[PDB]
Amino acid sequence: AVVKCKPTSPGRRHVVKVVNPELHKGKPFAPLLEKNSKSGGRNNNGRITTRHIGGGHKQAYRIVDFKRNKDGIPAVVERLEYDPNRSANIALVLYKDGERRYILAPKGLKAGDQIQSGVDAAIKPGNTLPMRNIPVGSTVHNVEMKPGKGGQLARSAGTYVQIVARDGAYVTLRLRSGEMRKVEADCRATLGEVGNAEHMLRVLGKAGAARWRGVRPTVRGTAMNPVDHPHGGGEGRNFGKHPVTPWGVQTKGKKTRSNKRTDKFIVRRRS
Amino acid sequence: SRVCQVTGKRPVTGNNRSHALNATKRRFLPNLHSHRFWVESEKRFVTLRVSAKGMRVIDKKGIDTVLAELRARGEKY
Amino acid sequence: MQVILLDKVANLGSLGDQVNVKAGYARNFLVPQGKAVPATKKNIEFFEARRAELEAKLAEVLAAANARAEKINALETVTIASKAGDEGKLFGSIGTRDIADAVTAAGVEVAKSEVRLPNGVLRTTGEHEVSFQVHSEVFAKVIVNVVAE
Amino acid sequence: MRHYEIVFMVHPDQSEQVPGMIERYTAAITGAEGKIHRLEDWGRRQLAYPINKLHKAHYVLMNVEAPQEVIDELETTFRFNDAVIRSMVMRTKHAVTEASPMVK
RNA sequence: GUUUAUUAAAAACACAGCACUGUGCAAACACGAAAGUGGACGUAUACGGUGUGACGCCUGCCCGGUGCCGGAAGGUUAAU
Ligand SMILES: [Mg+2]
Ligand SMILES: [Mg+2]
Ligand SMILES: [Mg+2]
Ligand SMILES: [Mg+2]
Ligand SMILES: [Mg+2]
Ligand SMILES: [Mg+2]
Ligand SMILES: [Mg+2]
Ligand SMILES: [Mg+2]
Ligand SMILES: [Mg+2]
Ligand SMILES: [Mg+2]
Ligand SMILES: [Mg+2]
Ligand SMILES: [Mg+2]
Ligand SMILES: [Mg+2]
Ligand SMILES: [Mg+2]
Ligand SMILES: [Mg+2]
Repeated sequence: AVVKCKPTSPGRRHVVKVVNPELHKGKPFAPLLEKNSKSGGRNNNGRITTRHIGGGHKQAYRIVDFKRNKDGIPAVVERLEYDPNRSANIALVLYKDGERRYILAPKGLKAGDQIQSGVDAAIKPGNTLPMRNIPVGSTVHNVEMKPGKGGQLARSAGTYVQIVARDGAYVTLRLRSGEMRKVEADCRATLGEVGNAEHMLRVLGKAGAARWRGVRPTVRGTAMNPVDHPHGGGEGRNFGKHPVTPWGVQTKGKKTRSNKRTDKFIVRRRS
Repeated sequence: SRVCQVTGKRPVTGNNRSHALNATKRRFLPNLHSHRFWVESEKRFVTLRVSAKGMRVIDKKGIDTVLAELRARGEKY
Repeated sequence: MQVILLDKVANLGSLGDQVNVKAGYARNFLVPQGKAVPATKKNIEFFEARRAELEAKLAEVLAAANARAEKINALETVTIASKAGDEGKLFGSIGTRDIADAVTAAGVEVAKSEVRLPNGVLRTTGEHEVSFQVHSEVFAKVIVNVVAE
Repeated sequence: MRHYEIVFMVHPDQSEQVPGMIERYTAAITGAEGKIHRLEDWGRRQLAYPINKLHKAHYVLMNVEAPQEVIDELETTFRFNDAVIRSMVMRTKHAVTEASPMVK
């Protein structure tokens, strides 16, 4: 539920929360937690590889069964929990034998529901089954690229992927960015969309909310000095030059897809 | 590192020469590849990080002839 | 790349043919599968005096086995139990080893590298043709019935 | 309760196990007090216009009085069965039992 | 909020926003002779870059130049 907060302090003026009563106000299921240390955008060399990352609140990793391998044994949804890691919400589930796991939350999913993965699974949001067993056109998410690898497609908070065509050992997938891609017809996928579809509706409001999420301030290019960046310098504001990376590479519209191993799977590029 | 284990081709240095003869230091790199080889004397495969030149050598001398040398050289394979 | 043939191979000739072929077809394929010997002078007269005549015998011990693996494999009523639905709707896809497992239980103790499928998946429950490659010449043809378990 | 009438269009290459589909539906009908009134197979039949790149079909007419919930279940069964191609759900006023003229 | 430790604390910077683009995941990108690592144990409601900088009203015309992007017939054309 979206809530425009009230302008008490300037800094609350534009804060838009996403209120959900479904979020289990408790401590999460401890045997599926593990330490994820921060990095600050620094590799093993200790150089800042990717910029702008650092600080932020301490986060513990949740072990999400993307691979979704319990088959035949049905599940039942214990509760819906917040995830500090990813944008989408997760749900502690429970099988018949006793194992609890986390999965992602589809949009049409509440607590106490029962789901099941397999090949003989029914078709309701929350099942996961290989896409040769799925009707064409039905929107899914959590799509594996290789069979058994674990879903790497439509895994954010408000995504889904449609299955536009099945033919032979391949299925054509309309990606969320609108890019027709073949996938092998044995990859598994989870039916329906994914829960927090209104995650894009939030507004962070103040700059400290950016800093809570580990994102340092981004300095714009043309503020710098010419030694620092190609956009640098200028008596005042001068920008007589083409918009490029700090490493000189053209940015506005210059494509960068160099992977030619996988061109036979892209049916059509995005638009 | 980059060593054709059959021959011994090491990456040697040299120069890139402009048409105005401005020399800059460069390297020359051998065309090494990993490749399995059907050692029929044991009926199995041995991988060797080998240049394409040594592939002709195994095509000329035979693989057990070459493996005699690296046992004689003592280089593990 | 001169090479002598340990067996008759289709697009280049019979046994005992010292043919120049390309390197990759010799090095990666014929030699490691043992279908040929590189025509070295130590192997020429090793072949031409001995294995030009030894392999004439050593091909007949396999060619006599060639008629066996289709003659006894003429029962053709191979039954595979597999879960499915209605008007087909198969649960689990029939694999090559699964066909190499029931025929293993009746007739040739057959390998996973013998099942040559024109179809592969075999979705619909019912009869399905299965070809065999027990030798490069003669093929065994068994139309296996898939049975809805 | 709610008198319905179901006719549906089975793919003619699936005409072999249509009474397999009929009687399981008939069991699913009568499993919830389903007052079946007629149960009529029409066999293969030429289409007036070719749906789905083919010209024959397989038609089964069926009068059913039933509660609505098992019918909506059955509606989804036609939706994912690809043996059936098209289906029809018509809310009938009463328990029609008289055979159609095109049964002949 | 931040900044020229030590002649400048602001209108400078950042900012939440907004927009462009790039990016199908072995992602783009960066550090790296390399393996690798960050990216991210994340997957387009994500990530990177660039722009302007809340909110409000807005955001007109020009593709000639210059970049960018697409089209391949032809012309041109390297080593070969
Ligand atoms: Mg960034
Ligand atoms: Mg920004
Ligand atoms: Mg800035
Ligand atoms: Mg300055
Ligand atoms: Mg510069
Ligand atoms: Mg000026
Ligand atoms: Mg000099
Ligand atoms: Mg102040
Ligand atoms: Mg400071
Ligand atoms: Mg000072
Ligand atoms: Mg200070
Ligand atoms: Mg001062
Ligand atoms: Mg990386
Ligand atoms: Mg500005
Ligand atoms: Mg062009």
